[PDB]
Amino acid sequence: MKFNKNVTASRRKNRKAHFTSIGLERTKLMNAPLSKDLKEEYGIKRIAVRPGDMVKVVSGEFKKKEGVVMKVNRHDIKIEVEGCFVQKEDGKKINKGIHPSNLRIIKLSMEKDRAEIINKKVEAMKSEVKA
Amino acid sequence: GSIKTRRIKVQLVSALKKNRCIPQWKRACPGFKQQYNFTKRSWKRKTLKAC
Amino acid sequence: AHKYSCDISEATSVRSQYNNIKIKFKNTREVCNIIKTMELNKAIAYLNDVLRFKKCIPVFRFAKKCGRTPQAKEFGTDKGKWPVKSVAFVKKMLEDLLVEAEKKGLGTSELVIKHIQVNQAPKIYGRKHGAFGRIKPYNKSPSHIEVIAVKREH
Amino acid sequence: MDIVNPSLSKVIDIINKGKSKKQFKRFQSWRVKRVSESWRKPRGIDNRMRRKFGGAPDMPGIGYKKPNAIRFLLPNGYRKIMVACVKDLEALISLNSFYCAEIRHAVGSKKRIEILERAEELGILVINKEGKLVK
Amino acid sequence: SKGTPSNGKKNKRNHTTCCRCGSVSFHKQKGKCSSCAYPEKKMKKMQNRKAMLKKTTGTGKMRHMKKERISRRAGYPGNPILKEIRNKI
RNA sequence: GUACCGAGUGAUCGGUGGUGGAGGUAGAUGCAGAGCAGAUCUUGGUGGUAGUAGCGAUAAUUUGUCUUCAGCGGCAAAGACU
RNA sequence: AAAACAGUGAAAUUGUGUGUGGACCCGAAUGGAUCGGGCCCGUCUUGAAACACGGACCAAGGAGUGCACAUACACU
RNA sequence: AUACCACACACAAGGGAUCGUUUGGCUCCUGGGACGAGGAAGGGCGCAGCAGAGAGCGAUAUGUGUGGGAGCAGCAGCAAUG
Ligand SMILES: [Zn+2]
Repeated sequence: MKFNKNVTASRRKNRKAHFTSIGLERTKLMNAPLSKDLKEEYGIKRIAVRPGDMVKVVSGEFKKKEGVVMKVNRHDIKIEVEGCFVQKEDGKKINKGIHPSNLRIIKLSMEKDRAEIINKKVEAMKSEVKA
Repeated sequence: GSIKTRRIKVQLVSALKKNRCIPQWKRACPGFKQQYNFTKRSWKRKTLKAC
Repeated sequence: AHKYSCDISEATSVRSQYNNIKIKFKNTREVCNIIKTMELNKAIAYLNDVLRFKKCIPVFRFAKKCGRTPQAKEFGTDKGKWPVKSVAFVKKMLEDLLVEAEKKGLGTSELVIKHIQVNQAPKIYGRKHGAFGRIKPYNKSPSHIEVIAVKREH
Repeated sequence: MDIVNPSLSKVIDIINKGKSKKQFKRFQSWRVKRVSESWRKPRGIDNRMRRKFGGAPDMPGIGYKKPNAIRFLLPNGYRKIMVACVKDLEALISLNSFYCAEIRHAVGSKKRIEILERAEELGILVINKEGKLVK
Repeated sequence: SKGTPSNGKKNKRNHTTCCRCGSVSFHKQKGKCSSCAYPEKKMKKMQNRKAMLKKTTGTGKMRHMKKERISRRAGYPGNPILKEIRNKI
């Protein structure tokens, strides 16, 4: 049960809040679980998927496959994974997008600011965990 | 006619730049849903009231 | 894809269909009606005579107040007509099926027009101005067409 | 399906051949397409059917009601009960002399198999037995 | 006659664009606008509630009024170079 | 939603075979914006009449030739008109 | 003013094919000619099949409701 | 009635009812009740690499500072020197 009356439980309101999200709230939509080993290598339980990271598909047509993330579509919430595609009548191949939550991370791309992003989150935990 | 005031001329100039179809590249954009520009006019079918 | 209005085998038949054609509906079905069950070479010969005013199309359903004519006696009626615009279209359509027949490896002979039908397409709107400040409709009535010809068993 | 209630076997044909096939169509439903066939009583001031002139059709009423014993009886000599569960057949265990079961349309294939198996061992007649499960 | 033939003579134009309201309703001979009463200081009485709500605050852009509300929310902080003047006052 | 078949004096109810592609009832009670043929009813869609009535006040048009792809369109030569 | 899903896709109305009839309904039948009975509904009116008015056709919408105050009945 | 007119059924047309769905409306409650001579409210005109309408913004028409951090929806180009 919910006892805070400032938070809404309306279906109409929850749905609008989802689809009209922007900025950091949009980034929260692209989160995926880490594998059991990585959850010992790092403190975090889940992270936003980025290009170059390595993922196992755990639901759908392409179940059991593994591959590298090629692109991240923020407007239509989908991820393109290397080697997951369909062939047209022409023989031409189109990558099919997968929803973030159907993936699981196997190796992290550590290019750019990723190491600082991870550090910032670990500290935020401990700050309140140790109190 | 040939004699015009400055105020009448600016109204004609603005009414002439607005009278154009949707550019052909916009139709390819993922989020774009318009078919035809409903604000297009013809001198044979409407008056501007520039007077 | 198109669902033709009846069931005949793909082997031993040839087909065509067109949509929204801009020949006039009522004129076209009077043409189609008379060439049903006719042999294809006979059909093409007959339609050539209509273009030259040597033979006519008889009329039976869309026929009120029509003119009487000695050429109609060949079909046991008095009433007939010469709808040039519809005849030119149907003639072209039939000639193309002989190309298809030849290319497909049937004979150019013993082909008989087994099925043919016309349907109404949606109206194209127009206007005419009348007296006392009124406006009245002035629309156009196009058509859709199907044909299937088959080889006689004989 | 060719089955009959054993208590009525030597009588069922007399019963069936005795049932009326009269229909009570609404007045002038034959004249305009906007009036459906479903019965409504005419209430006009001039109306020839309400006033019961000879040559107009007949109106419904209590005189046409069937005898209390024959009423509701299917042509196989049983009355019907609707079922949708295995636990429904359990009700018929005392009544199987006069009543039979009809599985509701929305029950799907996998479940129908379980209903029919139970019907066989309890000794209950099911009239939709073939149903969708012919394939 | 009073119908079609009299329509041919209708080539003069009594109203032009008003400089206060845009509405092509300034009567040149009377020296007055029929929408907004220019050149009188106050705006005209509008005929009914339906017609007046079409020209109320919030029907346009409200540029200044929106900024003022944001500044009030923030506590009127001013330009940060000049904090010392603010603090003294 | 559509064909058939059964049950009821009747308002209506049930099943079977194709189509459709995600929700739905049976019993007892509660609240109502709760049942249509009509109002020169309101809105939207479609017939018969009908390939019919009409489409041609004014100076007028013919021949060749190219396009057009089938425009008395353009160009030459005549014939007219304001 | 109109205009939701690139779903489902009714009726009016049209073409083709196959059957049955010559406006149609009720009662009763034949291998087959048909026999008997029936004027067009709604409405005002002493009185309508009317030379009384409304109605070309189909879909969808479309008319005894809420509150206050006394009241008789049924139920607690 | 060979071909017209009517009705029934199957297939193709013609129209948008029905059922399933909804980032909209309405009602009640709680907060708020903040404009202008330091030029308001309202009107006009300009500003994009390809740009009509609408949105955003004023010739500084995506500038500065703080907190964050991965892409910019099409095509060509940009981006941890943000
Ligand atoms: Zn003004």
